Amino acid sequence: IFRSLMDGDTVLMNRPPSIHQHSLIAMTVRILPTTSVVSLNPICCLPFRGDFDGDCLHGYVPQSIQAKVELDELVALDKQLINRQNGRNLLSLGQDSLTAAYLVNVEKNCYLNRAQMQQLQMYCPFQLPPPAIIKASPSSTEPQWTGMQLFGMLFPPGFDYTYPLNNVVVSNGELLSFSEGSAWLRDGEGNFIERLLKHDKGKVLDIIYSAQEMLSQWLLMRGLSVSLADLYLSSDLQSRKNLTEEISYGLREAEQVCNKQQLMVESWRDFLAVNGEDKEEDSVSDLARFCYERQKSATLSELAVSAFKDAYRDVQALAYRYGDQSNSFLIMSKAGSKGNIGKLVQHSMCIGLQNSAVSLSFGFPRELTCAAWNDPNSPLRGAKGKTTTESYVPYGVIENSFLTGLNPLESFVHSVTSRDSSFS
Amino acid sequence: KLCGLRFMKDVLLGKRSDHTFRTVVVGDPSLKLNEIGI
Amino acid sequence: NLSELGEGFLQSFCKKAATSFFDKYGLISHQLNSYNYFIEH
Amino acid sequence: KKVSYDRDTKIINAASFTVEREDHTIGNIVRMQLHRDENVLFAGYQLPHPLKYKIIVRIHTTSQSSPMQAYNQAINDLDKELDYLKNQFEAEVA
Amino acid sequence: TSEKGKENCKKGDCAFDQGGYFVIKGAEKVFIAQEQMCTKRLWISNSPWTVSFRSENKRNR
Amino acid sequence: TYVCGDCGQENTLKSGDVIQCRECGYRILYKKRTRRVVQYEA
Amino acid sequence: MYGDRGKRNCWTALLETCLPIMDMIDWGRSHPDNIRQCCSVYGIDAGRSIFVANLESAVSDTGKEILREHLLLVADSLSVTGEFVALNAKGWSKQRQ
Amino acid sequence: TYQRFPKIKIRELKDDYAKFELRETDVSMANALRRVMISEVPTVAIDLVEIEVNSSVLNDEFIAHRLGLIPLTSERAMSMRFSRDCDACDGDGQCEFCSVEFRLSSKCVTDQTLDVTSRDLYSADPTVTPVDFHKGIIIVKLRRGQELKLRAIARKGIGKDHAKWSPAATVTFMYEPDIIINEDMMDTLSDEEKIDLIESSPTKVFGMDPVTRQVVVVDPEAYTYDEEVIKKAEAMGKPGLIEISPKDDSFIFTVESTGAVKASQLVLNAIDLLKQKLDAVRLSDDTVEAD
Amino acid sequence: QQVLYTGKVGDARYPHPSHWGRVCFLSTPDGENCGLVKNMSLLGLVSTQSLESVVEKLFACG
Amino acid sequence: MIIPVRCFTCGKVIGNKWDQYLDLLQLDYTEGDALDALQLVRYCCRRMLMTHVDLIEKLLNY
Amino acid sequence: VRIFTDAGRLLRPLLVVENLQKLKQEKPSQYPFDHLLDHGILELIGIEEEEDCNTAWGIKQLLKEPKIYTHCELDLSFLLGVSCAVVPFANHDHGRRVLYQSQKHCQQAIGFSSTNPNIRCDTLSQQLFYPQKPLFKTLASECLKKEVLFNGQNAIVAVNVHLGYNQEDSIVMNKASLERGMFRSEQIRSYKAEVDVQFGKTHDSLEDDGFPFIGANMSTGDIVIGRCHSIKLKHTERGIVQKVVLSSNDEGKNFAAVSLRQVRSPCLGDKFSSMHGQKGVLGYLEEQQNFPFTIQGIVPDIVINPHAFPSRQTPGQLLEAALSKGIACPIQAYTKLTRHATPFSTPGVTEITEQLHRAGFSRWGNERVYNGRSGEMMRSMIFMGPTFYQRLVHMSEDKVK
RNA sequence: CGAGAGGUA
Ligand SMILES: */O=C1\[N]C([N])=NC2=C1N=[C]N2[C]1O[C]([C]OP([O])(=O)OP([O])(=O)OP([O])([O])=O)[C]([O])[C]1[O]
Ligand SMILES: [Mg+2]
Ligand SMILES: [Mg+2]
Ligand SMILES: [Zn+2]
Ligand SMILES: [Zn+2]
Repeated sequence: IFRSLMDGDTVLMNRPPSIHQHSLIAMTVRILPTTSVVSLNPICCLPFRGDFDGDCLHGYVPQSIQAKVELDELVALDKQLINRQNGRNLLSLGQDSLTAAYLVNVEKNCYLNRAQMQQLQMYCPFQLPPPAIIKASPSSTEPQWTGMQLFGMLFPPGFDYTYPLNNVVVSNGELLSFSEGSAWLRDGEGNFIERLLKHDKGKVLDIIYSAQEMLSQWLLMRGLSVSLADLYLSSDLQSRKNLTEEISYGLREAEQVCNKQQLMVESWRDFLAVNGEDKEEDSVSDLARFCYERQKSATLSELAVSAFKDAYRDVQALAYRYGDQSNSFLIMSKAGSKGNIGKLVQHSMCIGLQNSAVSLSFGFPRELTCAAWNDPNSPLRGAKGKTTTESYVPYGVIENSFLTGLNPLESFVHSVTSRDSSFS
Repeated sequence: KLCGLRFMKDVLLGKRSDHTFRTVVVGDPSLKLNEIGI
Repeated sequence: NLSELGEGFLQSFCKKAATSFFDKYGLISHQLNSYNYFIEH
Repeated sequence: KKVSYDRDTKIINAASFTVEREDHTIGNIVRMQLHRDENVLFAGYQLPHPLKYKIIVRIHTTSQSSPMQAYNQAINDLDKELDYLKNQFEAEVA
Repeated sequence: TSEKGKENCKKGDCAFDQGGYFVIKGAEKVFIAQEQMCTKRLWISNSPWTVSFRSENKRNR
Repeated sequence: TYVCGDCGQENTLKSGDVIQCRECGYRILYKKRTRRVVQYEA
Repeated sequence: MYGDRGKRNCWTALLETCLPIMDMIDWGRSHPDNIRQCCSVYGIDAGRSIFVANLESAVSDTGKEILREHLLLVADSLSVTGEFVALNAKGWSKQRQ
Repeated sequence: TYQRFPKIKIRELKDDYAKFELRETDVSMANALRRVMISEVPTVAIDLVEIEVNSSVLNDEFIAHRLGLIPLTSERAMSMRFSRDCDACDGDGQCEFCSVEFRLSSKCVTDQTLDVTSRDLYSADPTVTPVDFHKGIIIVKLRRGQELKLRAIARKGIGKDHAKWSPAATVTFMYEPDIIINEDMMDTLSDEEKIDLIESSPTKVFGMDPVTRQVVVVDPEAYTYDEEVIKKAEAMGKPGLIEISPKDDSFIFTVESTGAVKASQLVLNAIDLLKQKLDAVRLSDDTVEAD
Repeated sequence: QQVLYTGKVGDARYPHPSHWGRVCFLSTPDGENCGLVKNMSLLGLVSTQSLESVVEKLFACG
Repeated sequence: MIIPVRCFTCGKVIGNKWDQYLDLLQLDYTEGDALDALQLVRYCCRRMLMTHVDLIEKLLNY
Repeated sequence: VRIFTDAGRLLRPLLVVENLQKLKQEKPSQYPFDHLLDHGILELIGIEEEEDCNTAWGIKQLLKEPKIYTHCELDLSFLLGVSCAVVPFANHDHGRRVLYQSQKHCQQAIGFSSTNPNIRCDTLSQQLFYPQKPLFKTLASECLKKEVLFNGQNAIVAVNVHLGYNQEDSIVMNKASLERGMFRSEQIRSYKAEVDVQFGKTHDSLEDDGFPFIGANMSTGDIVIGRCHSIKLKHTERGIVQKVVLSSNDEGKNFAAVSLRQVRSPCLGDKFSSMHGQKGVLGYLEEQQNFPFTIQGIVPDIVINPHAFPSRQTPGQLLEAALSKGIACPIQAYTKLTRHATPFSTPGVTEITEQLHRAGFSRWGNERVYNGRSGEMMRSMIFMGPTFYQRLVHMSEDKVK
């Protein structure tokens, strides 16, 4: 009495390690013509915390009828719609429907005609809204639809949503207003997915599936790519030169701010007081001694790191000025799909601060040039000119970025800093 | 190696069962969220 | 002279010197030398 | 049955044609030909599953002609266009 | 195989390895460079503070 | 039928103890491929 | 303060040093930063409250959002017998004893 | 409401190369024609082999795979039937409607290296002789000895599977853009900026006229739809200087064949196959509607 | 590099300035033995024992 | 390793253009001029004709 | 003064400029390394001696400020290993990905196995049908003059989304390109048995000597070596018999080796890797008629998800693609063309853009594409370039349990 | 049956 596996049966899927109860999800078996591989919806990768790069999923097949009955009533996907860790939604659009929704809600200038709208309606559960755009030119027929009405076909007619932070107003299933922010689409306290789940909780999965299909079709119609113009982060050569000079001056100002902040100790209380001191020039004449004094202490190093980050936030804030609206990296950073602003800064303008949090027997020469490596008195050569030293906390700033290339000393510094990163 | 606490883990705590499969997983947006492609 | 050799000539000489070094010693020479020294002496 | 006729009860004058063993090369041209007719309101096709070779075509018409009539008229017009193009190519080659 | 002539190029090795291995039981064995401390340099350690003189051949530390 | 190594000669020996090539001295033999029709899908 | 390995607690010694300056230090809020000796100085409830606050701070620093009920349940489960036992086998054995 | 009336004009026509212009039609029709001619036009190719002597340095499977990709003349591809539907046949060996037998035999008895090309591949039917372009397609190289004897058959197949029955070679089509020049904002630009604007175009689309000292349009069908001149004009301060828009009812085709069938015959076969598919769909729809 | 209890390597895991031109400071085996195994550079040579005596030559220099 | 036939991405038969390419390279011609003389306008076929390595010679020798 | 002459010291050659002017004499010649060492043009410097002398990095800095650069380096890319110096734009990529590429992906690549497989009976010998050398050139590779440093094939790779089938660092390849012979490799597995019982059939594919004939398709439950017991193939053992080797030692113990070969076509779950730490598994096989073809009809063989770049932080693969496209595309003067991709001597981005512009394409590497399903023209250009990829030894059918 | 080294998630 043993029949072969077919459609409708439930299996208990799991991905090692099982770090939380949502790794056990009961799914219905669907037969596919493929072989030696299993497939699932990419949105469902979040509960498993797994990618698609060689990750293997091992499943369990119940045999007794009672185990099958209790499997889809407690361990099924529709029963795990609420995350038990924080009370929010468990399933969310992973970076793809997210990117497509951000693009379709931010542009507001790429109208869709009747044919494309009807083609995209096949993947939406609800009907078609009015075009709302009858004429856009004095000699333009064929009234078109707007981008924000395309996303409004995913909401039920009786669904009301309001997100004041992003100025999002949803009334009668229609998206009325949206300014910016890309926060109501990601996972959060007031995301639209959570409100939909709290509204009906009966067809949320179908809505998510239809939205994923429609947004994938729309993105295929548009197309997203990354080219060298995204990494260049400039319109022409003059803009690139201006950006390079601005980055250099910002790094110099950040270093000066760090050196100024390093003087907030008890040894300089006589200098910090409002009096007459003749040693004002000596505090700025010794520029190379500040690095050695910083790398030999821990509290000073932490204060320097904090000051450098505070002064480098403004430096990172230049990509929005020197970047275009159609920048793929900027779009993916604003939408919260993949990456952040700092990664773009390291890609285009400058890597920034590179420091290790372990005690080593060598330091950084603060210059990262050919002359700095050949200096006998540099901190990299064991001791910074002797009174001797025994340990150092490395602290260096790389002016170059990953696009313009890295010097061998800069690559050595980056490797030393990044050696501390390891899962195992 | 099978001694002490490792013996307990390999015998009583951790066990191997039948009717199981293990394969590599790929992406397929055509399937539903609650469906697995076998 | 001082700078009459040129820049490209030095690059070509560096490439030729690297080629000669790879032709003489090769990628595996240290192990061979260590084993030969253990037999002869 | 290669092509199946299914009627929609919620929407008047609506039909869903499921064509088996088809691809985009036929659905796209059928959809583009259906838009030329004035009586066709909604015309589109989709391929929900690449592994299952099926094409679903949805046709909405007014209260003047049936969706099947519009589908047949579009097919006949496309065949006539193909014949005209073949004749033009034959005349051009010689 | 060392200093082989032109007749050995058509029969024998595949001309893809320099031959830095050993054949023990049909398997290739490779030695890895073992990094050891220098025995010809004065070594100074801390906790406790001491200076040691390494032994060259016999234990005369 | 078995082909020898550096020596060109067919041993054609099926005995359990016969593993050494005749008049050659080496004990390495390669099985010869006969004329058999095999089909492949291109 | 240096770790007093004797029977005298560091809090009691700190109270003796601050005799000349008592009104300036608010003793209605001053508490040891440690969790175990706080339960002996002020009581098990104060130690539990400080433990909950530290757990919330650690969760916030970890970058994750955890509901209050889980942390409260952990705090109440780790202080059933009026003493914060360790997570090793000795603490579990003592709690069961 | 009714059918369209496309226009076809042929610019260049050769045995394996054809470039014709299609006008008064939609993009979908051209895309479907391209897909049919690149994936649905059937040809003849070697799919099953039978090796009995093989002592070369290459594996038998590699030789079979490289033999199955040799182009063959497919003038009878439309009339031939598929092996799956050949009722009055077995499936293996020389057939009358589905399979054609091929024989190959090579033996090297000289000191020099013998190259087994595709010219010494004989078949029973003279109408299926492989296309000869030259020395032929190299199959294997033989040293002194190393005989190779092979027997293979060829069947009719669609180009959808194995990508070896497809006769098309990157069949393309464009929209034939029309270049619009204001001819009034160019007078503001000096002679130095005109050279910079000309050099901005990756291809030779805009030329400098010496007698009139202005820019003209030469070979308009080489713009490649790359936003280079428009971006340069916007950077220089002229936003609406050059406006380029793709034409929807005009197309320029470029059909390249692998030598199996002629390009004009390839287009005719693609049209016939599309018509047959439409007729089958119409018959299915009529059967569903009538009953 | 032979280190007892490779689980806690300590300092001998990170690249050193003495690794300039001798061993690769950018390619190390990720895992438990990270930093212990070091790949030699292309221009890497290992000195052997000298057979001749340099005492007389050194005394001849002054 | 003989030349990859049929230009995997392009679809053009390029199996008979290796001897001609070698003959052109033997004369005073560069890779670009030799590829242009063989009428290869797409860079896919040029890459296929340029990235191929002749390995069958060593197979026949050794 | 500290002098060392013992063994175990690591040395490297460096250029000395004190007698570098002596080089310019009898210009056309191939310099032996021994001649240069004897004449003092080059010397070996230890780790302790290097910290005392001043050494310049490049040769351009030497000509700027001489007399302070008594020592000089030949090439900065030689500081890395043999598996790391061959990687283009090594300093442009992140350290973690360059480490992965130099450690794991180089070892797991499938390339040249050997030219004499008849004398080797090693287990799991994998070989690719059509190995291809990379379009870009590296100084280390040029000096070594070995094509075995690169194991893989290069394909036209486009950075775009394809119906969401390439999500979660997945890869979508072209069905038509794989069926023509791309990324097709063979696997030869050898089975060994020792006899001191004798070889025999003792009562389908076995011959009278106890071994199957060459050319027999072996499956599960079949005997590969017969002894009289016999050794049978397991559940995941299959292939075609290639050769049978019999050998014995001086002790009289006979040995038998049988090799089985099978062509490993790219399956749906196969894992592939790049030269910049980009690793992912195949997600979907798409027909050639459904790809976003360009104006000239070149369809992308591999489509990768754009979301991997902003997170993995691997810039240089795009630079490699642009350089390869510029090299491959025709010019409508091929001499003096930028082809080298030395890690520490990479050409500037402006040079790459100019080279690609002179070839007739866009300066940023992106080209206008047309949808293969509907025929409409996409709004945004897609970046395409022939990057060099690798195939890893991990297969989908080797993980089924 | 164990033991030793590498690798995958
Ligand atoms: O030691 C481990 N213990 C454990 N429970 N899991 C684990 C351990 N080591 C590795 N893992 C698993 O590996 C992945 C790491 O993710 P990875 O490298 O496969 O993908 P990404 O996205 O992180 O990196 P890239 O390749 O750049 O895309 C962990 O999730 C873990 O489960
Ligand atoms: Mg990943
Ligand atoms: Mg993973
Ligand atoms: Zn012999
Ligand atoms: Zn027949």
